[PDB]
Amino acid sequence: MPRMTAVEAAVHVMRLEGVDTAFGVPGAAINPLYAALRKVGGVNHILARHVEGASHMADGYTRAKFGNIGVCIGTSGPAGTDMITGLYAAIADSVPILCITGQAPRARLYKEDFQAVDIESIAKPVTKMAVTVREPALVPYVFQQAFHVMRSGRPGPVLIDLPFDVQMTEIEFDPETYAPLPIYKPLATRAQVEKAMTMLNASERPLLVSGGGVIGADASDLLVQFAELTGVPVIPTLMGWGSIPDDHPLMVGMVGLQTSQRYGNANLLASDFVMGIGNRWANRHTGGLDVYTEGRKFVHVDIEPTQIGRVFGPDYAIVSDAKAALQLFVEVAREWRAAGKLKDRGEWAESCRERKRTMLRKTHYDNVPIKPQRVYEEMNKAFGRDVTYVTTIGLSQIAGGQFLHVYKPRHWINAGQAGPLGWTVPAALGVAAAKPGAEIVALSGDYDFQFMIEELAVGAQFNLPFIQVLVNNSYLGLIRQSQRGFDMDYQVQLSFENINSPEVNGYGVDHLKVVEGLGCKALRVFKPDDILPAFEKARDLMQEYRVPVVVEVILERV
Amino acid sequence: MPRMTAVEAAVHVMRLEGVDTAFGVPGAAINPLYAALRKVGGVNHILARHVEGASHMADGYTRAKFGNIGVCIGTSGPAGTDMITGLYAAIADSVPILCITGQAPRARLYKEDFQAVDIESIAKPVTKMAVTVREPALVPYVFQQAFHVMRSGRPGPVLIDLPFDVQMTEIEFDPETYAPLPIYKPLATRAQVEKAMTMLNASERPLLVSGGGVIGADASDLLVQFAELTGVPVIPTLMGWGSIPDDHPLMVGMVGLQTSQRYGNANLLASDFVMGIGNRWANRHTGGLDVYTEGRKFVHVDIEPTQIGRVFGPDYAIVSDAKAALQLFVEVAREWRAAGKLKDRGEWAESCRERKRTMLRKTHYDNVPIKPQRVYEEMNKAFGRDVTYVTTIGLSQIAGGQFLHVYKPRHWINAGQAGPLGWTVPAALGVAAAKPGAEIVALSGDYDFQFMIEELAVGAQFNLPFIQVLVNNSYLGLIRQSQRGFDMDYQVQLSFENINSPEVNGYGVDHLKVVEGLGCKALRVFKPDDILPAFEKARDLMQEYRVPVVVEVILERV
Repeated sequence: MPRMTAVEAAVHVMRLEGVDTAFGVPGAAINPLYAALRKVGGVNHILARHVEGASHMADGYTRAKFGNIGVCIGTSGPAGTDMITGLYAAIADSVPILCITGQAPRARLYKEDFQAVDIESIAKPVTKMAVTVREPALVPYVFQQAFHVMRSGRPGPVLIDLPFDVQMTEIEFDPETYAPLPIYKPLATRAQVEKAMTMLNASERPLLVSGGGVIGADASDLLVQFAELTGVPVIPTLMGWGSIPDDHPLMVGMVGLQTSQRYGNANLLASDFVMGIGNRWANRHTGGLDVYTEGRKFVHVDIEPTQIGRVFGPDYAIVSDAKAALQLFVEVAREWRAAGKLKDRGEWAESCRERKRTMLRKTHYDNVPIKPQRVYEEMNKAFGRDVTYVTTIGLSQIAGGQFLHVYKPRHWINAGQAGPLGWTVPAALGVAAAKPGAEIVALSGDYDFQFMIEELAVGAQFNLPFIQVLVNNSYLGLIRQSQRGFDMDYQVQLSFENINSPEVNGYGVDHLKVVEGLGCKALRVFKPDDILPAFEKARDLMQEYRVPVVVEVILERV
Repeated sequence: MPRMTAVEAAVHVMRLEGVDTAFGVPGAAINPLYAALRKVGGVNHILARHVEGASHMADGYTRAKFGNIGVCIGTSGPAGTDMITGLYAAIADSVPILCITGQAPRARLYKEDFQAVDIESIAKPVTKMAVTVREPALVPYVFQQAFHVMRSGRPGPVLIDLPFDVQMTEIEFDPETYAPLPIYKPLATRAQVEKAMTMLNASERPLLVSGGGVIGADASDLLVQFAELTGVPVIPTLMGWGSIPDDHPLMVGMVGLQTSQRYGNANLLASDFVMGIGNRWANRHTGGLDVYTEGRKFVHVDIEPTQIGRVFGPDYAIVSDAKAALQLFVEVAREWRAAGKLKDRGEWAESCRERKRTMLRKTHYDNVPIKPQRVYEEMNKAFGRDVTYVTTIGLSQIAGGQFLHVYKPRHWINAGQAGPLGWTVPAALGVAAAKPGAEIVALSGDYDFQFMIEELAVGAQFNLPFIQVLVNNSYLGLIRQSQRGFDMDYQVQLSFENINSPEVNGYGVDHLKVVEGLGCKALRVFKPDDILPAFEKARDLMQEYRVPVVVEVILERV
């Protein structure tokens, strides 16, 4: 029957819930939680160089491994508003992170105090729960509920706001009998799976769409089991990328976009049947255009067919966690296999492989200045199958062409729905914190890279190596300095004459100098044949010093 | 699979969730739902004479039987804002009701227009979920989610807002494979029950407090088993009243006030240990007072101790549904009994019975004008153990007083925490709709009776008999000197000279004429010895005409 501060009890709860890592910016209002972290022990703290960096580190830490929940800590007032963008990026992708903010003492709550904010109302639209805890005895139970809410239903983030006086009040709490709350998920029934199987087996050219919910539910193995058991080819979404390996025979391409003109990935338009699991349907240009068809039936299996239904009504829908569903689809599909009821898909699957091997654009460009396509081709050569990519690039290409490849679930780590500029660097650091020794490769243009550039120092302080591929299209951009159209274009672009450069230039920021001052290593590449050797030198430097290594590739565009 | 309208699919989901009754006020924007009720059938509609009455009817219908969920239906605009008080009264007592409103078409939805309101924002504070459905294909799934949310966790109300064009739209839906979502509840562990059992057995003068969550979880039988097995006396709260029968040897009083200042329940002040199950401890105004003392240990078992634990923190808490917890407590108490380790409480139980026996007011009033205490004494003689009482009266006594008795769970139907004036009449009508043939007795003063007086016509139209005990303290009239300080007091009281009366009077409203116009039966009582015969004639009139019968008792005050 120990007595302890509410914040010490909060730390016991987090540890009992499996937290051993947190990212944060300390401050006075949240100091009792840090003292409790020191007293209880067992949580490694990684200090961020911006509160938004801590929230994106938490996001990347969650995404790196099923069951992880990144924790993000900040002080009263502006720290909490600094978290809103990271909570939004996470909730938009159904990613849980736990944010904790300090707060002004309770009597000072309803006045506009020195660094006191109504973080509850601001963060409510971007969290599953956001609460200021006004009763000290309730703090452990708010944290316990937080973990239930983050894991249950559609996963998503939570914010807990802690008044300074609440944190230090002594309370009773008993870690030895604490237990986590049960997790809630909707579950598919056998009758629902049997009906979907009847529509699947009735079809001539079935396809499986594998979205982020398959990965979110840790169901990629069952998704591939089901695809192989039925012989049905799979088309991942961007958030589903890597739920089946790109070189798997049943992996027959990616949904390059949704309803954008005549862009077609060939395998979709051939199909008479599409079963989506855990997938969104990206927006239609405000109305039915392409994938929707009277001749193509659609089945949708999702944790919330309570929100995603933008095909204007699937032919059949199942409300289910993707793993619980897929466990049943595999069990039923075996029963149809043993009975000889499954149709043979060998011919249609081989046709899907043919269109995939033909939809190939050449990208071995020798051009100087370097073309972006050459960079991705060299990245595929340089890094192994186990590389984990981190980026917010939603525009890999307009429609069709060489890009990257993904072979394992959660090796494509991308804030697809929100994806702010600056997400990538702190997110890649969170991935490195979750997977020590793993090979992590971020990809950004210079604007994205600059937003949160200072977070590179976090990887130098805590030895969190990863490789940053930095594609810079502002480096060549000519400062024409004739006032016709240049003076107006100058105001909406990144190039300027850097006066610290040896020679006349329009480079803008010297990223190599910035990265070096932040404690990291950097290389610059001007010719396409130097890209791959620079990537290899980056891996060696990374292994040697265990700090981030930036490879800046000089691009043609601006 | 045939297509159906979204609102037709909503009726199929409601029937499949067990709805066969709805209360409502028809209108243009909600009319397609009414057409869907007709075509699908199986749902009996009771028309209310005010939208607020429909919501209190649904409330009473929910409270009458475990598993019921009253449905309240209204049209666009002001009909939605009329539901807020009934939504509030239900959520405050953890009662689910489902409110359904029609809404303006999506084409002019976000813009304000005729009979259109942002009911989503207004109702969010008084619901677990409030949602305008903008996609017709999602309508069945929003209702499926609403039943999950209403039953899960801490139970509570949900509002669903349906634009007119959304209700009309054809969608695909399959009733044959529909299944309800799993219900989420927190669950006590054995180790937590063993530690609580340890604190209980360590004490010498234990008490159980049985609150509304015992009844809401359908756990009164388990609560009685546990008290009988351990020998521990029980003190129900007002919301817990009837979870143990009032004549049970272990029922040793109710909580007389959250803080009866010093006075209090004598058994509570004597106790050294209190275990609350499903109860709320209040703070009458954050009062530092006698409920808690350093020697009295408190254990709290509740579905929601993520917001409750007001005795400045219980010595130990368990987050659990009351039924799941009590099932475990009984099994652990059996093991402790079999091991010979359970303390004998019979001497402690007996002196709690002596104190209960002695702290009664043995007052039988002959007074004319009638005393309210005499009315309660006669209700106790008129009605048997199976009577169901419905009221918001709350303050039966300032500490302990002559009042009613309850013997069965859900035979005390009371909106305690937030009972508005006018709740009682529509709530009793909903109780009557839930339990045809049952004897239902409401109790109200004249102010409360007047708010929703027109709802009595609902009981005449659909033959929903119940007896209304109406205690009228405005009938006698005037105070003080004539036309002096009475002129100010006149403005804040209910008496006036009714000019339609044969004689000089200050009667105010003639409730008998009003009740007669509304199609119901009424009787008036002036002398105490006529109260019981009036109740018995009311029972006969109710059985003969099967419409509400009002017994108006003329009291002393004004």
